[PDB]
Amino acid sequence: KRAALIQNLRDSYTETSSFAVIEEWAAGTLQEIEGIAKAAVEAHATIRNSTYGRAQAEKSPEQLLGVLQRYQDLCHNVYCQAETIRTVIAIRIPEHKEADNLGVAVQHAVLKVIDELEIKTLGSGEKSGSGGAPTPIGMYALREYLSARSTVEDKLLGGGSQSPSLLLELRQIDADFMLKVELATTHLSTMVRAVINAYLLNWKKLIQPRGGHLDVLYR
Amino acid sequence: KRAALIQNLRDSYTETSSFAVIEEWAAGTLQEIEGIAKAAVEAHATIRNSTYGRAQAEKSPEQLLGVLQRYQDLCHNVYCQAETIRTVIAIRIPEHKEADNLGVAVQHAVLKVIDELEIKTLGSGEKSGSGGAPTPIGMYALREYLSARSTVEDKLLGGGSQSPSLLLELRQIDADFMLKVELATTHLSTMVRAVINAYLLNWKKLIQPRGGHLDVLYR
Amino acid sequence: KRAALIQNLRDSYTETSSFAVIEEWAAGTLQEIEGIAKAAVEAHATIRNSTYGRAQAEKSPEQLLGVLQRYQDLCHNVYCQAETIRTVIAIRIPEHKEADNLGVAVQHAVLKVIDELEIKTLGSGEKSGSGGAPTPIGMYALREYLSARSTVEDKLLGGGSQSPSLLLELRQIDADFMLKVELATTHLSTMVRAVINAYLLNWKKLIQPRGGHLDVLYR
Amino acid sequence: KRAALIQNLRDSYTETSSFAVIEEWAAGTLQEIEGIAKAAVEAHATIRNSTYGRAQAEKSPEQLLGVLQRYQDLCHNVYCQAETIRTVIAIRIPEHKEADNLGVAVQHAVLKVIDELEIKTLGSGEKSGSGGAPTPIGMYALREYLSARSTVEDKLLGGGSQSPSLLLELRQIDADFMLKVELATTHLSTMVRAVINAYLLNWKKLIQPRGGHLDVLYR
Amino acid sequence: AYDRAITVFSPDGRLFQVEYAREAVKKGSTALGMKFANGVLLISDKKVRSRLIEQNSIEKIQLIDDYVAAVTSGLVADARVLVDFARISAQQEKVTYGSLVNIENLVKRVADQMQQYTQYGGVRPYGVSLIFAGIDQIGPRLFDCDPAGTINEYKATAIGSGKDAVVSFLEREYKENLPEKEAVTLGIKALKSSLEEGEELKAPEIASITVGNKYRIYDQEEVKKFL
Amino acid sequence: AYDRAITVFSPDGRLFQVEYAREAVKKGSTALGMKFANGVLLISDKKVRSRLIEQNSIEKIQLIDDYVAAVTSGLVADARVLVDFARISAQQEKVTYGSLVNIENLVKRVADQMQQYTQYGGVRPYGVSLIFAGIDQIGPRLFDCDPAGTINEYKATAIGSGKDAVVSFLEREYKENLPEKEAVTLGIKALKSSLEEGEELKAPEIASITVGNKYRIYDQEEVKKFL
Amino acid sequence: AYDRAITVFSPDGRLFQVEYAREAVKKGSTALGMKFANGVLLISDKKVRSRLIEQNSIEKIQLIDDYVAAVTSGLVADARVLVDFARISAQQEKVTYGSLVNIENLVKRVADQMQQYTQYGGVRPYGVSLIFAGIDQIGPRLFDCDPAGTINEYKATAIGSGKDAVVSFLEREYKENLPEKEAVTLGIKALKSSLEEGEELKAPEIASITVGNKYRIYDQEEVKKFL
Amino acid sequence: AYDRAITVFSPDGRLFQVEYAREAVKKGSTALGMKFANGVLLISDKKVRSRLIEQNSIEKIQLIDDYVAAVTSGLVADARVLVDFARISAQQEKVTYGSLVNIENLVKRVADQMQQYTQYGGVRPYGVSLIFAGIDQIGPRLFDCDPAGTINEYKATAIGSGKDAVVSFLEREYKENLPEKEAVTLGIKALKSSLEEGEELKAPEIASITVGNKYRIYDQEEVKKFL
Amino acid sequence: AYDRAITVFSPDGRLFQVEYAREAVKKGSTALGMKFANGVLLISDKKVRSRLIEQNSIEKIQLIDDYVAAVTSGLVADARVLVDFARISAQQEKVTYGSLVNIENLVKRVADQMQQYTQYGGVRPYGVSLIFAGIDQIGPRLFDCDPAGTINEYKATAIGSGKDAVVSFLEREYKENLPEKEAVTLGIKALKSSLEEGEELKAPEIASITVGNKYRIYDQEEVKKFL
Repeated sequence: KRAALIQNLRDSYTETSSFAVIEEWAAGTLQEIEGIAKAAVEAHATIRNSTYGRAQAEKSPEQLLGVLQRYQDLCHNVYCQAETIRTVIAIRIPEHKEADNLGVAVQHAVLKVIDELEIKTLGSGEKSGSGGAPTPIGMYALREYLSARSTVEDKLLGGGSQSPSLLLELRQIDADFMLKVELATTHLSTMVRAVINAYLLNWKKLIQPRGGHLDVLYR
Repeated sequence: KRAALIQNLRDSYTETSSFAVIEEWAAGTLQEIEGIAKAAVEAHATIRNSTYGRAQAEKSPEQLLGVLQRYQDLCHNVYCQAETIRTVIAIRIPEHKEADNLGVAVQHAVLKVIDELEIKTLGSGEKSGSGGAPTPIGMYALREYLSARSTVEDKLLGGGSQSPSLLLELRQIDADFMLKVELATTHLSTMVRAVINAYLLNWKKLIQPRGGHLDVLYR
Repeated sequence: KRAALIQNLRDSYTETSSFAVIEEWAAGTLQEIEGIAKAAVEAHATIRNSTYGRAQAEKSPEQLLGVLQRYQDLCHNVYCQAETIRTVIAIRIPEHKEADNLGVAVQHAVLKVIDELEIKTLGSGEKSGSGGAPTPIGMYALREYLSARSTVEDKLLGGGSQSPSLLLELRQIDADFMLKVELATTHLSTMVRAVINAYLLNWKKLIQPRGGHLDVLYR
Repeated sequence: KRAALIQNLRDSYTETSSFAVIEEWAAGTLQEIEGIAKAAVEAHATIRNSTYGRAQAEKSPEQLLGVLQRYQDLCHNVYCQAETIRTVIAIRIPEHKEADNLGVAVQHAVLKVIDELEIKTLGSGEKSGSGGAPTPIGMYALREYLSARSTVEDKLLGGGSQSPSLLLELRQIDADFMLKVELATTHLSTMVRAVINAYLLNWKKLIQPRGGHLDVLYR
Repeated sequence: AYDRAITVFSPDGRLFQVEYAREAVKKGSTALGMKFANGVLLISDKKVRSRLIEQNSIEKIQLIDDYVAAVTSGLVADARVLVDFARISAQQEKVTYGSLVNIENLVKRVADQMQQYTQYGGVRPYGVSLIFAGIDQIGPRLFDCDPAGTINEYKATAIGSGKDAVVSFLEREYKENLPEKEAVTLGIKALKSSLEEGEELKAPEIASITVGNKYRIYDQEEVKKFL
Repeated sequence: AYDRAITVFSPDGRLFQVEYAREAVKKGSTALGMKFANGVLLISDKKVRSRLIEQNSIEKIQLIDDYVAAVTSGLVADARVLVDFARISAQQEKVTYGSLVNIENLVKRVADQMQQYTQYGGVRPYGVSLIFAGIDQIGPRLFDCDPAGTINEYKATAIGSGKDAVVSFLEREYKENLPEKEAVTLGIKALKSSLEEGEELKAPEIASITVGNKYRIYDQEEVKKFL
Repeated sequence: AYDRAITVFSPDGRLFQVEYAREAVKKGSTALGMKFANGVLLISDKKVRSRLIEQNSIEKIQLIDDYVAAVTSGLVADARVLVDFARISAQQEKVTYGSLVNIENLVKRVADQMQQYTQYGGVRPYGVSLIFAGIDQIGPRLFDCDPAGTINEYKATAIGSGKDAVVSFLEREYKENLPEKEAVTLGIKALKSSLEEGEELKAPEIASITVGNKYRIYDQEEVKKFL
Repeated sequence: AYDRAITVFSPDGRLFQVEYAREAVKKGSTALGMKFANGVLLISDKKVRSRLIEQNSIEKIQLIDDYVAAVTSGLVADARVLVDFARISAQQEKVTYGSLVNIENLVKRVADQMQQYTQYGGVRPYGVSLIFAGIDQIGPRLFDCDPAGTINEYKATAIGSGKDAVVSFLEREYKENLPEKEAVTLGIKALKSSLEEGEELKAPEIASITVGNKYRIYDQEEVKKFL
Repeated sequence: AYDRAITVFSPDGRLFQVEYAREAVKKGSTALGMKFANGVLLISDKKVRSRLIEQNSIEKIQLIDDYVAAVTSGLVADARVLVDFARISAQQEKVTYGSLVNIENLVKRVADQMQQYTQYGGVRPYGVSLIFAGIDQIGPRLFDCDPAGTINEYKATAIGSGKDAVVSFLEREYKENLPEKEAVTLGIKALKSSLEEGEELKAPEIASITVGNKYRIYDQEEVKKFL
């Protein structure tokens, strides 16, 4: 029977499931976020404080990779955690009517935001097309790093190139990227906190698209 | 005769045809989805746990391919299954009038969603243009994998390149991609469940664009 | 004289001309569609079931070409057949007024759809720009196949490349494409059936943009 | 004096000037259109019926060129002929007011269409960006042919390439293009006929943006 | 964007609202009537319904007066309402002149009423169409009053989703002065030919009047005859 | 965005609504009339219809009074309505003064009525145009009342989809004081030349009056003469 | 974009507002009634509520008069209101004629009232549906008045979210003249079969009347019998 | 987005609707008048039309009273209407005081009337402009009443598409007390110079009055003189 | 897009405006009452405010009559207003019958009033909810009138942001005929359990009446007892 199916779904993904995600965000998640922030924020100066030469393009700056990795993973997690909340709301979108949708919109704005979060959680190389705020590196940060770095290594390793800037360009990718890490983390914080706020302020409607005690006016 | 043609169509594609698709989604489909999720979620760590060298670019990591394949196929199936439901509704879009379209919109929203599902079911390489949420790899996942991998193989195989990052870039594609697999599967789950919900909540109108017992007010 | 010219046009392209197209669609057309579906659906597994080596990139998998061809042609036909119905309606768009356009819109929606059909009938390589549902391969399927295949052949034939993925990429294009064939056919079915429905439901208005027995209210 | 200038313009481009264009379209123009259709429709099979080898990439298939040429020219003509009608209406756009523009819009829709015609008359290589129905080859058809063909010739002539698909790709361009010719011609027919219809239905308003016998209500 | 108020003309000079109500009438079941040799008749289709419905209250035909009667087609609500006005107006007419002299001003009163509602905002016209028929100082009478107040005297006409097809017939088969029973069937045929393939014209109600006689409603058995 | 209410002027200072009704009138079949030697006449086109329609109730020409009559063109509903006001107004005028002295204030009453409806919201003007003609203390009379209340006295004019073409004619062919029969045909010609190629001017109704005589409606055979 | 005012017809010729109120009625709990051998009865479902509510004021059944009574279904507000008019109208009727002669014009008064509100802007129709039943100079009576003013006399009918299912039943099971107690249960069954699986028809109120007798409300124990 | 209702001020504090009607007036053919040595005169352009139009009913100049008269410019409908009010108001004024003492309160009554319609919704102002002129207890009089109720007494002014150009002239050529015939031509020149190159001032109507005398309309031949 | 006018039904058949006012009432502080052994009582929460406010004018409880009284919840403006009508209506009732016989028609008058405002445009319903209680020819009485005119007689009920929680209680704890003091506390408990954690039920006002006795307001010290 139908109604049971709907029920069966909403059950496995209850308010307390998504609510939990919100708590984990205000607690643990936020810490790690800033943790990677400080790691890169520092690993950054760790590079700005140095002069590059043929050697630095011979071995991949491990300390950096780790920083990027932690970032990648963090997003990864937040993403899934985000998806959770999505389903919670999505499996609760009432019948499509033209009135009484007062609640509904709540679910909408609450989603539309979720999107931005995960949207900015998921990577994307400078695509060069959208007019909006370019998406922070995100997930694919790790990849794009090596991609751009390898390029400069080839040119410098092999005979090798004599371009002095091509050298400083290497130095830049190392640093520029650690910057991009904190820049995205600083943003995620902002983003998350807002979501947390938004959810915690609408949950009652989020689950209850609309109340119905009709028995008092119709009979 | 006309009316018979219309009838003939709606018959082969009845509610119970699309309804069945919904059941298969709440049951079997969902399992497999998560199944691939765990497969990649693991095959992922299976790679993160390793150091790359000239060898790994000599043979294509079979375990991965399988994971991707299962994904590809899964989408493939869900897609067709999706298409079914489309037709069911599409062959039931009432005459184009300007009033009484109350139902209609239901069919619309119910479709507009279906789209997103299959739209995110079907692959598409980072096109770099759309400002919305980049489409999860999907169908063409398999292809795009080899495409990006082969590239790095050439550069590393042939003399071969000395770029140490170019190496780690290989390592990345292997992992990065297994990630993308779960990332898309986690999403499909969310997506499907919503659809299931949405259909199961509107079917009565989906098939009945609008009721008509006119005989009681006009005569 | 003018009025005669208009008449002369509408005559050669009558309701029964476009109506015929609708019948051929519910009958023959649909069969062939699914026919190519099964052909590729199978030719697909016919490939998934195999391991590639230097040889397969020496000769173009004829069985595939045929499948693609049948697809190409089918679209081609449906397209023209589509165009027919267009004209039928287009040569019947009433004088541009601001009222009484009730019918008109009917013709519009009935066209706007026709578009999608043929639009999805006509090919187009992954352009990477539009945010909507990427257009199914369509007409230019055949071309794009060889184009992508040849590329992989060169790299593998010539010395030749050592990339093991570059090999499996070949394997992929063969299969991936047969997939794309059923994927588009499954869709066309959906699409057509809807059109058929839509036409058969509005034809009376499609030809009669608006009725006029004014003689009863004005005189 | 001003008024004379306006007059002087409208004179050289009268209704009968544009009306003539409409007649030539319903007569001569249409024939040639279909003429090229049959020419390519056939020249098409003329190619599908053949196997390619190093030779066919040594000399440019003249029969094709001619077909393309006739197409190019035809568009060219229809374009200018189109432009005529434009001016006719354009030199008759009344003073910009906010009321009584009832007619005006007529001129607008009548133009907005003209555009599509000529817009689809003028060529444009697969630009890969617009989400609408890709523009039929048109004017620049001839060019784009050689462009794509030469490319395949180089690769095949020079040592030469061993890619077997690269060969069939040549074969494809020859045919694929003859297809594109009829595909565009079949469309132009549709397009024209509509325009003809549309003009012949609104001309009275097209020239008369708005009637004025004010002397009967104001005095 | 004009078809929203009863008082707004379109650029062509049309009153889409008023029309739309002529559309509501077109959703009502067919019904015609025609005068003949001394008197007129009326025929109304009725797709038999719930046997729980007292047949007395489902007759599209109504006796306004003994010598006059009418039939409607459209919104059932507006149907009853108008009917009464007819009956009511009938009386006033009957009392100020001592007898319903001209069946005409009975139809006028009704037309004038219905017309009004198609010229003032804040109101909406009646989605009904009435066919009047009877005997007056002049003789057989037949008028058909539409939503806009338009009245025309016929020798034969009809209202309802059929009308056109029923008039298409009469307009090429009707021949005046037929002896009741003959005119009765002709209309029966005419009526028949308005249905859609497959449909079987069930038992339709019929009533008549003849110079010097009061109306009479053919009972379901005297009707079951022309089947 | 102005053409929505009867009370809103456009930036040019136009009342598009009122105009739109002068447009509804333009959808009605042509009809003219002209005075001559002692009296006036009226001609109205009528594209013969269903033989099921009692010809008595399809005459665009109406006898308001014995010595005065008119013709309309536009919405049939508003047609009948106005006609009555004329007839009615006629009387009141006739009773307060003992006789319909000046045919003018009969047309005034009607003009003033029609005018009103083109100045208040909540209402919509009549989509009709009336041509009055008759004999008063002064003599032959001819006025043409439009939807907005505008009245003008002519020697010859017309209303309907033709008007322009019919006036275009008279405005370069009409010569006063013609002996009835002669004026009759001139108008017939004028009327003729308003149709569209191919159309055959069917039998149009005509009526006249002459100083000291009541009106008279040419019967279809006395009319079939000027064919 | 039409379903916004009580006075705007749609392009099909529908009055979506009026319909929407026939929709408000459909949200009220089922209730039927049927006449039998000398008299009629009424049955109303009532999903027992707060024991803090004086049962006297939750009976969808009301005694308009001793010999007549009705039941509603829809907006509770409009419910009470209409009920009164019935009671009130009853009286006036009763005082101008010395007795409530025809139960009909009691229902007319109410129908005419409800109808009005579906034709003027600035107002909204009643979202109620009333079933009247009783005894008059004629005998057993049963009428059902809908939001639009539509009234029909039955032998058996119903209103409420059930109606259809309850009529579906009676429309293939009801057999007239049953001896009260028998008709009582038949309706009980009919009523039952309108609920949804799982639901247990609780105690529904019932009342009857029989030629020459005043109404009577079955008490919860005489009712607990047909359970 | 303000220019939609007669009662909404713009952010600058303007009433665009009222203005728009001053715009409708500007579409009417020019007409001026000026007082002189004992009396005033009036001149009105008229682009001769259909010879089928009885010249009696196309004179923008009207005799309100024997000693007073006016001219309009704008919507013809509103034209006639206002004219009457003047004529009518004239009388009342004339009967409560025994004689039209001050021509002023005749123009007041008209101004006050026209003004009203520019302050209430549901109405629309008159698209007319009136120039009054005549003789009262005081002497020569000339006022010009605009759509908004604004009245000003002149020695010379005008209305119509010309006005500006005609006043531009008088405002630098007019010299009071001219002997009728002289003032007549001056205005003729002024009027002339308002047309557009190529146009030939056809025969314009003219009327005058002089202390102790009734008005008089120059006949087309006494006018054909100043040509 | 429906929730904008008091007269527009939604596609489900709802009157969102009317509901929204049942929403304004829900913003008012809780208050219940229940009858018992010979009489009823009323309890109202009041979150003590500015000591600058004369306590006499902040009592949600009001003495309509000596033997009847009520309590409101919602818009304070509408609160006072309705209260008066009650008091006023009380009187008229009391003067046409010599005594407030049935406390019911006092509540009717108020219900009918409040109802009206939920059916006409140009008006808005009262955002108030009233609980009446007292003694009449019948005995203890308790009714609760909502914004839409809906009235129901209880044994115990409540209004305000609490209602639900307060009825949830009584609906599973209330037991009739309790001796005043006992019923008093029960309600006190019920009322208590409607607040939110942390909140301390301050001093709520309470009044009662008992067969043969006038009402009485427990003074803040006799109340400070059940704390």
